[PDB]
Amino acid sequence: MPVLENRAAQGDITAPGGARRLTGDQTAALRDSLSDKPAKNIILLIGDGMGDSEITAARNYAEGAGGFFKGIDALPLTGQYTHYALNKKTGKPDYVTDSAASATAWSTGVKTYNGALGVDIHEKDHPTILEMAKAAGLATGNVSTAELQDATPAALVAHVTSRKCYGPSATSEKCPGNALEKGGKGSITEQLLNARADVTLGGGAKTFAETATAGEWQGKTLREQAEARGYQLVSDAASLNSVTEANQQKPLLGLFADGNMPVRWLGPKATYHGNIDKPAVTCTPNPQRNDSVPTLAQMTDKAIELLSKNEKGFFLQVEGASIDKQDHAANPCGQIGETVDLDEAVQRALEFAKKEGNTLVIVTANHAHASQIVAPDTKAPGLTQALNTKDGAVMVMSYGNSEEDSQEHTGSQLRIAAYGPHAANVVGLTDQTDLFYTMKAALGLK
Amino acid sequence: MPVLENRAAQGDITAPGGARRLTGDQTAALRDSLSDKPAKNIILLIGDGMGDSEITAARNYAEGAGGFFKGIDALPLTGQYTHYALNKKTGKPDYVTDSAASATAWSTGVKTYNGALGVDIHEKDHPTILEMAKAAGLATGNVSTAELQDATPAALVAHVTSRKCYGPSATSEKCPGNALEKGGKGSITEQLLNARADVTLGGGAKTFAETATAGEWQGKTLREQAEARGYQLVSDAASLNSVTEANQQKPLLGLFADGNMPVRWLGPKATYHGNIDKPAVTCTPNPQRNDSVPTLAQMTDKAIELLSKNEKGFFLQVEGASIDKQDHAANPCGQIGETVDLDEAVQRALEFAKKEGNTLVIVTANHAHASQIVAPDTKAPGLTQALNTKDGAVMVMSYGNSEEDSQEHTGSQLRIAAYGPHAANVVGLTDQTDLFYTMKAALGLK
Ligand SMILES: [Zn+2]
Ligand SMILES: [Zn+2]
Repeated sequence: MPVLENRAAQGDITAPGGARRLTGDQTAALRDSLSDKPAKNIILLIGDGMGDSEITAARNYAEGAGGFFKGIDALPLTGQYTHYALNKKTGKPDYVTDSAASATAWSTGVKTYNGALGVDIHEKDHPTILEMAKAAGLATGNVSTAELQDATPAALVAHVTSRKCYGPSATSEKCPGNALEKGGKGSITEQLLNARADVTLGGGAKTFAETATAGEWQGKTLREQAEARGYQLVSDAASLNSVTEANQQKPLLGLFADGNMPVRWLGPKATYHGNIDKPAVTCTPNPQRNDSVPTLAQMTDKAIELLSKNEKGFFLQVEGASIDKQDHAANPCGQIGETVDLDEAVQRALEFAKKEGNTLVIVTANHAHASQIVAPDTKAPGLTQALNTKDGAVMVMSYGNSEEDSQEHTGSQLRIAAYGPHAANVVGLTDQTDLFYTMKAALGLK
Repeated sequence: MPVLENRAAQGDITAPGGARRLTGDQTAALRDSLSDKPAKNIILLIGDGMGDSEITAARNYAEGAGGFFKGIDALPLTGQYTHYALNKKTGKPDYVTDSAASATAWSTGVKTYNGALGVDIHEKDHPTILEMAKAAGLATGNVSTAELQDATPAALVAHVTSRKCYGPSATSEKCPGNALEKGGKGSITEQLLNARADVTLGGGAKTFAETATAGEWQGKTLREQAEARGYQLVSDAASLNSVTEANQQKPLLGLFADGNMPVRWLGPKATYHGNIDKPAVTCTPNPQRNDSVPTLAQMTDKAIELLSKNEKGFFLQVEGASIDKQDHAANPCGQIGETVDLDEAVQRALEFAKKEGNTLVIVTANHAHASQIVAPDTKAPGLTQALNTKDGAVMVMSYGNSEEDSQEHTGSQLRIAAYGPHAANVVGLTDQTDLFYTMKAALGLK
C-alpha cells in the first residue's frame, strides 16, 4: 500500500505554496491505503514520551521545520488516542498515566492503576498480546533501548503489582504476593525468562546477576538460569550479528548494557533562563554509544530477520526508550537524539512492511511528556535551552511542569499512526486499549 | 458520508475492553468517508490555541476521560499539521507562530512573519480564500467570539503590516504605509468594510466608533460608514434572529460586544501551587454571557441559514476565540468553557453537512498553547489549579511557560480533522499553508 515518500515542504518557505507538504489530492492514495485483509505480522514501535511536541521538536532540530522524518512521518493513517490510567482505590480516571499503566493498556486491553504491570485494579492478571501471539504459534520479539525490566518491555511478559519488582530481592519486599519464595510467579526478570519470547534485546543485564530465591534454579543467578534453559545470550553487536536462528528451542536474549543502553547524542541539561543566559546548543554524538553496541535500528533489523523465518508470522514490539528518560532529565539533545534513533528503526520496519505487504506497522507513544517549544525570548519559570537547528535558526525548549527535577508526563492525547492491513483502526479518536483489540483482530488472535 | 456517532468508552472503564472507543473494524467506514467530488460549501472552525492538550483537558472536565465530544471528536479523518512562522529579517523558520501569522498561512497559502496580516515577509499582499470565494460568486461568512479586528477574522479581509492596526488612529502610527490618509488601503476595520463579506458576526464594536481620517467617509464614524454603505447592523440575539436575508446588496454586520464577547464559564486564575494549596474548582456558568448575547452555536446556525440561500455555495469561517485568551490568562474554566462552546458550533456545522452532502467541515487550531494536564501531586514552578471533572475525580492543569503572566503559544504540531469532500487532504502530516490549497481546490477556486 503506498508509504508517504516525501511530505517535506516542497519549495521555498518564503514563497506562495513553497511550504506545502502536499503535491496533489490525497483521496486516491488514502483509498489505496485501506485494507481489512489479515495482518500476518505486526511491528509496534513505541516512543516513550513521544507526544506530538516531542516529534515537532526533533523534526525542527534534525530535519528543519519544513523537514520530514522518513520513518515517523511516512505513515499514512493518523489519529489521536487517549491514555488515562485508573485510580486503584476509586476506579475513577487518573488523567496522567505512568509507563506501566499505559503499557498494560495496549498489551492487555484493560486499563489499570499507575505502577501495575499486566494486572487490573483488582490485581488480576490478564494475558498480553505477546503471550497470545506465542500461544497461536506466532514468533514474538521484544526490543528496547531501556532495561528489559522497565515498564514497556516488561509489560509484554510480566504480571506484577508494582513496576519496581525487577528481580528477586525487589519482588520479595515490594511484590510479596508475586515473590517466588512466597508461591508467586516471580519477578519481572523471572517471568520474562518463563515467558520465552523468541527474540528479546535490550539492556538491564544487572538484574540477571541476582540469584533465584526458590524454584528449580534456586541459588543460580538469573543469567545461569537463562543459559540452563536454552537461551542464546548475546552481549554485543558482533555476537548479535552471528545469530542465524532464534526460536523456542533456542530463544535469543541480548543484554547489551547493565542498565539502559547509551544515549545517541549528548548535550547540557536545560537550566533556569538557559535561553536568556546561555549560548545556543548544538548536540554532539555520544563517543560512548559505541561500534560494539547495536543501535535500535540494528536490533530491529536483526529481530525482523530472525522472526520472519517463522512462516506463521510474528509480533514485534520495539521501544525507543530514552526519549522519555531524557525528557524527564530536561536534556533536549538526549531526547531529540532518541527520537532520531526511533525514526531509523521505523524506517527499517517500513521497508520490510512495504515489500512483505501483510505487515501492520504502528508508531505511537505511551503518554505525552513535558517539553514545549516556546518563543526564543521566553522568560520561563522552569528549565530552558536554546538549540541550533538544521535550519540555522534557534529553537527554545521549556520544561516547566515540575520543580522536583524530573519533568513529568502529561495527560494530552497524542498521535498514533499506522501502515498496512487494519491501519484504518487508528484514525480518528481511539483509546490506548483499542490498540490491543486492533492488534488482536488484525492478527486473527482469539 | 458517515460521521462518528459515538466513540465514547463503550463500557466499564475498569473491565477488559470496557474503555474501548471502537466497536468493530473501521476500514469500511473510512472507505465511505473518502470522496474527491467538489465541495459546494466549506465551514472552517478554528479553536484559537486549541491544540491536542486543550481538547483532552476540556473532554476530561466536561465529558469525562472516556467521554466524547459530539462535535470535535466526531470528525472521521484526522491528521497533524505544522504551523511555524518566518523570521522577517532572515526568512528562516520562527518555530512559535502568533495568531496573525498562522491565520495568514491558512487564508492566503504563504507563510509570513509574526504580526503580519494578509501580507508576506516582503509586505506584499496576497488574496485570501474569502476574497477569492467572493470573486467566484460564493457567499462568505466570518464569525468569531473575539473582536472582529483580532487576527483570525481580520486575516480573511485585511492586509496590514501589523495586527495592531485595528482602526484609523492605530493604523496611522503603527501601519503608516497602510494608513488611509497616507494613500494606503486603510485599517483592519476599514478594509473589513471594503471587503463586504455577506455575514460578519462578532465583537469589537468599540473600533467602529472611530472616525475615518480620509476618503469618501472622512469624519464619519466607521459605524456610520457601515450604515451608509448598506450594511444591516445587528447588536443582539433578537435582531440577529430577525435577519431573513444577508447578501451583497444588504450585508450583515453583527457587533455583539465592545471588545470580545463574554466567556461561557467563570473560575479563578491558576496560582503558584494552586493544586497543593487550594481546593479543587468547579467552573460556574457566567451570569453575564446573557440571553441577549448569541452563542457561537447560534451565530454559526444563523450564518449557515443565510449563506445557504446562495445557490453557488459558501465559505464560512467560525472562530472559538477565548480558548486562547483564557489559556493566556491561565484560567482553566474560561479555556474549557470556550472549547465546549466551539464543540456546539461544530455540532451545528456537522448536522448541516450531513444532510447537505457536499460540505467540507474542517476543525483545527491556529497554534498550540501552554496548558498541560499534570499529575494531582505536581509541585510545579508555574501556575496550577485542580479541577473537579465530570468523572468526580481531580484533574490538575499547569501553565508553566512564562513568568510574564500571559502563558504563551507553543510550537507543537496539532490535530486537524475534517468531514466531507476532499477531507482526505488533512490526513497524515500536512502544513497550515496546505489548508489554503485544500480549500481552494475543494471549492474549485482559481
Ligand atoms: Zn516517563
Ligand atoms: Zn494567543
